[PDB]
Amino acid sequence: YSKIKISGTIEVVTGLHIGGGGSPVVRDLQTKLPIIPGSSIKGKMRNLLAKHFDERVLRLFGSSEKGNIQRARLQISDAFFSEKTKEHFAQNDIAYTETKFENTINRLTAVANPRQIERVTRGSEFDFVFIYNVDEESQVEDDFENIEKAIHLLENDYLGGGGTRGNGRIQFKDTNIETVVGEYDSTNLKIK
Amino acid sequence: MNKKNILMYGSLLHDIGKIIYRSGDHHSKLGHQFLSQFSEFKDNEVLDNVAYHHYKELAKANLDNDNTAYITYIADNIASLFNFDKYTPLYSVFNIVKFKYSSGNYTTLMKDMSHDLEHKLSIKEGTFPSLLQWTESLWQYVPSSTNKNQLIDISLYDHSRITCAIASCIFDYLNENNIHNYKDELFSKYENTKSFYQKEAFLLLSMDMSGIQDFIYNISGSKALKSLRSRSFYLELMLEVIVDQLLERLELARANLLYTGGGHAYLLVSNTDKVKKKITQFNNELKKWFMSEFTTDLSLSMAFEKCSGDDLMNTSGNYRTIWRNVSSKLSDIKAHKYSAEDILKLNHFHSYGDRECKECLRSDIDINDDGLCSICEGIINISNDLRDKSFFVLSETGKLKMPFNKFISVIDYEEAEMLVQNNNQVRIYSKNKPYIGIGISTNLWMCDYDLGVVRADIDNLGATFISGIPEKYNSISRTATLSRQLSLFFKYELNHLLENYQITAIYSGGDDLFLIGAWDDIIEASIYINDKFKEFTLDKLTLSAGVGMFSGKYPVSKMAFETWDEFKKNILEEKLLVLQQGFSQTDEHGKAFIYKMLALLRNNEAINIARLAYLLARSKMNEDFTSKIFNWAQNDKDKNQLITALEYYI
Amino acid sequence: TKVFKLSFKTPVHFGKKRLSDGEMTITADTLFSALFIETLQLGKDTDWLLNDLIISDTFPYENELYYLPKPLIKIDSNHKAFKKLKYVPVHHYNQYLNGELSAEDATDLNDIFNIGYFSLQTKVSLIAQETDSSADSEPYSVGTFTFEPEAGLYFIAKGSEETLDHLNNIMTALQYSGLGGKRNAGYGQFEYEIINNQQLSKLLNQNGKHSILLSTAMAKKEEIESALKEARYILTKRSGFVQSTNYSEMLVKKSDFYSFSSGSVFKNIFNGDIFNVGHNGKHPVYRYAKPLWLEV
Repeated sequence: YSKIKISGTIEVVTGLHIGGGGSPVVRDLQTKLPIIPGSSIKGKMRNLLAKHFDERVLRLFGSSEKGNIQRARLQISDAFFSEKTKEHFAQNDIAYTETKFENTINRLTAVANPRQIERVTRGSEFDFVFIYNVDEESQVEDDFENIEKAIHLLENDYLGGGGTRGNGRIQFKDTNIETVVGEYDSTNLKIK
Repeated sequence: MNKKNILMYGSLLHDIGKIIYRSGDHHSKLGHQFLSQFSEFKDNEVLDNVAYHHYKELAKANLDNDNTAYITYIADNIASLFNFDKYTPLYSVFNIVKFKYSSGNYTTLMKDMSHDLEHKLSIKEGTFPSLLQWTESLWQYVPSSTNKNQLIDISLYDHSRITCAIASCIFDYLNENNIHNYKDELFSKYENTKSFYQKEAFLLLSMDMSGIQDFIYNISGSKALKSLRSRSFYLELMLEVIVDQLLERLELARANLLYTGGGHAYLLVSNTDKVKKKITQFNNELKKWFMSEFTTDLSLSMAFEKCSGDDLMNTSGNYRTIWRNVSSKLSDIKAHKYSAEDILKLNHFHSYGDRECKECLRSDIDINDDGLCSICEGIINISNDLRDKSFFVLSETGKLKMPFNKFISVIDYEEAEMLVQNNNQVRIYSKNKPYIGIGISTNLWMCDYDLGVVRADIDNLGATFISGIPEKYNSISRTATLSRQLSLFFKYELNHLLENYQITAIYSGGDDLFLIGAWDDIIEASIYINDKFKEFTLDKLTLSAGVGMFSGKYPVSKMAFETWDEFKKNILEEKLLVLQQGFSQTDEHGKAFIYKMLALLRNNEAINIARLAYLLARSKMNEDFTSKIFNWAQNDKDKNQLITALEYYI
Repeated sequence: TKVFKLSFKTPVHFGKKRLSDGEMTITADTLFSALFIETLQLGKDTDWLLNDLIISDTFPYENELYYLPKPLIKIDSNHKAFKKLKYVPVHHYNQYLNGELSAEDATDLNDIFNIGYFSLQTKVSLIAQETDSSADSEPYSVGTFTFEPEAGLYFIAKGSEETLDHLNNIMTALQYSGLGGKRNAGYGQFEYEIINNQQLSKLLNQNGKHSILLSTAMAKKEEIESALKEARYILTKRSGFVQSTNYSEMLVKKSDFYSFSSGSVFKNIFNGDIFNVGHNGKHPVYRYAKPLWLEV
């Protein structure tokens, strides 16, 4: 029984908005640096990978509410600013959050009522960790094919709110897959 | 009449003649003459009791070696050069830790009490609580002793109540301990008299609700407001019914109750073997009940301690020693709560159970429709019935389940009457309403008035209850009156003070203040309450309070576990006002401009100070407003206060 | 007899009654349950680590200060400053047991006790008919705790050397699983380090007349009568559901169990037992009740 670790970093290509406060964005109540929750990653990934088609959705994330019980096989954790993004923004003196002013146009009236929505800065990097509990040897290839297709979809989609309006596009870089428990080889599994 | 009832009805009127003399248009002999015209109180031994409450009078009354008045003498002595000024103004005890005199007032009170005494008062075995209530209604601010040389802080109601209490305790102690010629037991010689003060004839008893917090704050459902006002009230009424039922057992009067509130109750009872045996049995039955429904959420512990009457007269400050000792015994008999067979029974019941009430976070209780148990639904019923109806009835059927196989339902005053002539074994508990005079009229005090949440604790209350006024005012009487004053403050004054505010009162009393409502309103009411309290405590006692902003539809069980001159004068009055005027005069300063101000301010840097200068320059405020803002921004204390004030603006 | 130190770096939900509840420390019940579940997932043998291992509850730490719970001992003097206090660090523990702690010292110790803060994070659930048609979202709340960069929790375990080697292997397995509630949603991973602190060892290896119960225990049937002779204790209804026992999770729920808290004081020692809370199931479900005694 082995535990596979999928680690990497994600870049904010266009501004990001999770906004649990709202319209603030989620942060840590002491460090005052924004975070991207694991619940967001998991929810959007599940919605995409399911809409792509089921039993596989049950297998990767686990539902256990339909008269049969399946334990989650993929664990997703939060992400945080890397040291690299922090140091770069400090040296070049860049704030960590941008605030976009927005506006709405009424019809038959054409009066504008403005908005104020906070957004994570472009170029910021988040470091993430996933875990894959391989409970069946003969299915790791299939499950990483599924997670590959899911990450491929998320590459071409958005996280958080207002993505149709132009924000949330992310990128995935520097993914490494290592086996941290047990004696299962993982030098052939692949994620972009 | 039962001789105990004779002690009661006589004692509570021993110093009645004072109001009559002080009247002038109208002491022992005078009171004797006054009571002597009325058919109901035409009992004669009560007349003897009243007419002979002092040493000189008793010297020649030639009364029997057993005549109730002697107990009255010792009781008044225990509860307590002599030029009484009829106009002496009563003083508030809170200073040492005056109220609103003239002659005609007393005449008016004479009229009023004759009116009530012809038309409201009547003599039967069970009307003593009613007599006590009318005394409470009429006398709470008529000074008891008006000695020019004493620190006058006792109302005559307090003096009478404690005298009646002590008289009851003495009577039981003497009747039980095989003494009958009380004239010779007590009065004969001062040395023998002094011994009687020294004999431990009194027991002080304590109570404590164990699991207040986790029972009141386990709510997650959509009726958060409706349940909380009702759950708190159910727990309160549980405490009240426990104490009343105990008093009924010990055959004692409602006077012996000295304090109720929160979870504590103090009772002064007799120091006999009979009383102690009953107390043990009643503790057994209560604990068995409370296990039979809750098993951890609520439990009651009682403890008692022998005390000698000499200690009640503040002889050696020993009142403080004995009071602390009983407190320690309570806090150390809440340790060993469950016997061996009990804990076995708790663990070996494999029972078919359903799951946790959505409203009431509890699994053990047995749910039903809408995922709610019967108890939670009864709580919801009483919640619905609270707002429109005021009287609360203890009966065999009811709606909610009370301790000793009783139940509560809700009625109206006409319905209460209809139950009264029905002669059902009832008690009426009211919504802060006197002038009831209906059956067992028991004006129980509870502040029923109807996001922001506010919690407050009296900082100096442990000492005040315990240390009190040092070395000279530490009787039972004076701590009792202090207790009554704090209780009445938190159980009437909140109701009145909260009127102009959009707030509903959840759980208030003792030293806990729990109010919830709109954000702005909570702040304004909190300031008003702090000031009005500092008025009533003459700036002797301080309050610490916390207010937080909580979003709607949060589980109120979770918001509760989260939760002066400086804030009023400096933040609210000056900075907030100038800021509000500034934004009112100049439009277009929406949340965007204010939030850029925040963005500059929270990062405490000088380059940000220059940037803020640029921003204020680009605004169109008057030079005074901009200048004041910038000068405040240069200073740390001022800038924090400015941040708080403008945050309040939004 | 080694002790384990836990660092988290991700906020953790630990739970008492509802998902919006937040708790800082957890008991040997949840810990032993986690070790059992990871042993079974590994497919290792369970007998060795069932009836030989003794685990203490979790207890927080700060930068270089370690903490143990307040003994419910009868101190004879305020009765206020001590009530607001929960934990007493290892430096001053013998001082507390012998009355060498003063009210101003109590205020100071309470003042220094900033070892984490609480929070409620909001979330929404759009699996509902928002997929299908006009239908409201159903926001829910979770309760979390976050530690400052030098805080965490620590264990105390004892047993044979072989048992501790197995415990090390299982802990290595567990550090990449969670130890809390919403593990799969991104809460509660940790890295652990084994350090030998001289002072805590000294405290654990005394000899006295009283005993301070550091875990949650319940005496067996035939010892409780003599166990409760002179004691000061708090009972806690410990409940919860079970993982993979029968068809419906909602229809499976452990029978409630009461055990003494993690600060009780006793005269006569009792050994505990791993008690079943099982019924209507396909496999036994274990709850832990075995004391770790501190003898002074």
